[PDB]
Amino acid sequence: KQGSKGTPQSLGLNLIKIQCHNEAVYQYHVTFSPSVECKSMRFGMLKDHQSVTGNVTAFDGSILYLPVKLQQVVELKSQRKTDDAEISIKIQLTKILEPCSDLCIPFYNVVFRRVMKLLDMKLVGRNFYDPTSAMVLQQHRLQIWPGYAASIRRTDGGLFLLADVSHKVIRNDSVLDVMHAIYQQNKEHFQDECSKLLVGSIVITRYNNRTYRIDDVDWNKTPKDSFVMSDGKEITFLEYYSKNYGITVKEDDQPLLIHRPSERQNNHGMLLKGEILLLPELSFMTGIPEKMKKDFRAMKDLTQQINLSPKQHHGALECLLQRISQNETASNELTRWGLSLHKDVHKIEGRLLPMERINLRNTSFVTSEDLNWVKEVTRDASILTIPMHFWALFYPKRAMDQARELVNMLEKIAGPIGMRISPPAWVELKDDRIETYIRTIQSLLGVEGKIQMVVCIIMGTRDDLYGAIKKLCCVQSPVPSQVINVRTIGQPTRLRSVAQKILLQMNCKLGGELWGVDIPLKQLMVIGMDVYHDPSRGMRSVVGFVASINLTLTKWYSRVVFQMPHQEIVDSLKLCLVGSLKKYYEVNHCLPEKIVVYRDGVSDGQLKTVANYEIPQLQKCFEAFDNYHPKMVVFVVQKKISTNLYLAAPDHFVTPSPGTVVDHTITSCEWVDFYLLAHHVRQGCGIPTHYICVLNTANLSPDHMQRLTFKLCHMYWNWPGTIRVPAPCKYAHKLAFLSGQILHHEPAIQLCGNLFFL
RNA sequence: UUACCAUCAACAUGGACUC
RNA sequence: GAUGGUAA
Ligand SMILES: [Mg+2]
Ligand SMILES: [Mg+2]
Repeated sequence: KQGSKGTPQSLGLNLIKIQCHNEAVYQYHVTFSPSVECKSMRFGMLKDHQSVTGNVTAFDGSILYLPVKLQQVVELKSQRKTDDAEISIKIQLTKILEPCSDLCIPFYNVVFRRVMKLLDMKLVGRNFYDPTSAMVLQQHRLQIWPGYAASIRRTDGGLFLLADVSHKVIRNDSVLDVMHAIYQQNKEHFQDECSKLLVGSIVITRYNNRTYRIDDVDWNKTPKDSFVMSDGKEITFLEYYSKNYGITVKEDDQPLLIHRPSERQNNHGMLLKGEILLLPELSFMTGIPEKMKKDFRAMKDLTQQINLSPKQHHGALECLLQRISQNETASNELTRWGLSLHKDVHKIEGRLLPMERINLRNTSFVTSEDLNWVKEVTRDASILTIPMHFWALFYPKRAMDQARELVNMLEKIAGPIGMRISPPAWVELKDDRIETYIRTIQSLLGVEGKIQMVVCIIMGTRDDLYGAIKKLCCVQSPVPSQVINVRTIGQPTRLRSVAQKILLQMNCKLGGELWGVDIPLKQLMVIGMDVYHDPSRGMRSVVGFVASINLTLTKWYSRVVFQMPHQEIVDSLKLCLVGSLKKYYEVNHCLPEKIVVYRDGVSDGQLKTVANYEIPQLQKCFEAFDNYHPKMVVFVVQKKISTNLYLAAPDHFVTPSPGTVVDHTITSCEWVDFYLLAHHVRQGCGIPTHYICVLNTANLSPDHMQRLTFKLCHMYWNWPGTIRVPAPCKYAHKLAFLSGQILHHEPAIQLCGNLFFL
């Protein structure tokens, strides 16, 4: 998986190397003579006989881990506390793991959680926060405190502790006080305000530091009401709180906040009843206040808090390590199992891939250090330009003059790019209702029949009109369309740049080709998949598919597939692949020898399925092409990763440069894979992208796959410069977003020959 | 909707005795 | 989906 083709570079990570002292992780199968109910009794039974095992036992009910080898067979006797039964317990050795074996990993995490809790850091969700850090803002009685997202991973270099910084925001005023203020300002209605602010928001109880999301609020129950506890007694809420925590609810006329189930609860709602009725007096809302959210000045300071340069990130990690080292009990807790952290974050060596060359018609230039070429694209002719001679400009009356300059500005910049433009057909609208827009566009589209593009200027910021326009111009009446918001063309001194960007976007939509990059693999075909998940819900997830259909990767064939269940995804993707190969044969008169797939939108949990089931199913489709066996290469791209790279400058840890590749000591232990940071980072730490090769029948050397990925990162035409993921994946993401969000339908097959989805 | 990037929030994968 | 940053 490791290759070298570029200058070495010294990086550091947010990984602290863990060191194991013994090789003694012995697994034992523990069996009890009678069927023993409840794991607590079993754990106590094992506890009383600790003289045999010791006191470093990690026990979960069936498998017992020890750092010391017992006898081959161990038999012990004990007595039950309830039935006074004679329990003969057996301990038998199962296997001798190495200290880092991917199976003794999920209790090192338990030990670490115990350590962090021993540092007096509260557990909220899955993070460790420090209430003894009260940097207040006192604008809405707010409090921010910092914590860490920490875990113990293992990679092909060994064991590591992955640590990241985070911050939690909590109000000082209780829920009761804020609803009292709400009702204080108004009096007629306290439904809308209190219900909207509370329902859907997440609160925290400080007597146990536990978070609950509040499904509803009822003005119908009081502490005098009661609930059945442990099926033993119907006790009042006041008495239950007093007994468990000894706190008094002062004023009893309040609502109760209902969090009815936690619906999932692992497999399902075995504890279906749920029905949590939290008090409002002892709850505190969590989040950034919306009134604060709208206010810019308040948001500025909090943004300064959240955003950290790599130096501050490294300093926070150093502080955590020093805190762990100082507390002797935490160190003893870690070293009971033989583990011992290092004194600084692990320092690694990556390399910087060579810079690519970008080609335009009659010219070529080597990409600069910062990987951005915005000026050259707008200053020289593109590979292929489509002249517009018949296009319409729809504009409302109030924007009339504001439209004119745009057209004028589009007549001064089309020269350098080599694109030829004629004056449009101006269309002034009687009114701004969406019905008028759709009628006028439909009328010209139906009558003229020669329009090559429709440019619509929207006056007010409303999305329904945009959706209607796109539904008309991409589903019902296929013709490429551009939508311009009047604010963007409202100010001079930015009209030239936006005009150039818009013109390049229209040229791409018409079937143009801006720039290209050298490709060393002959007869290559490149594919990109991506998925879209509805934030609203409705649970229809759309998968977009984009495949190159020429030898320079300047033409694309685009398809989209709609399906909620997983039955039809694979065969619809097979249909898409067959259509793509047929189009490739038609254009080139030969089928591709090598096919590279860049799959995205796959979480870790399904990474095992996609490798084992879906890819052979797709490969089965080549059997309808008369003995045609290509050489496939399939990747899996993960954007959301929690690993940070800091380039080690002579003095402090700085942001790493673009084009950094890492394949050492941090990658997955079973796949071939590598981390690649390609885009130019300006705000924060450099988060790379993880590429996992789940199939390689072409026997491509690692250098070649990395080079091909970096080259494909240069071919996204909506942004001059390198992007995070390969261009086909971003194209698929945009296509899926447009089809699932705006159109609620699949675009007409007439438009799938160009990049209409820009 | 001229774009990209960032925190947040949805989302999806799941993951994990007390009112 | 909000707020902020950046751009011939
Ligand atoms: Mg993507
Ligand atoms: Mg667009």
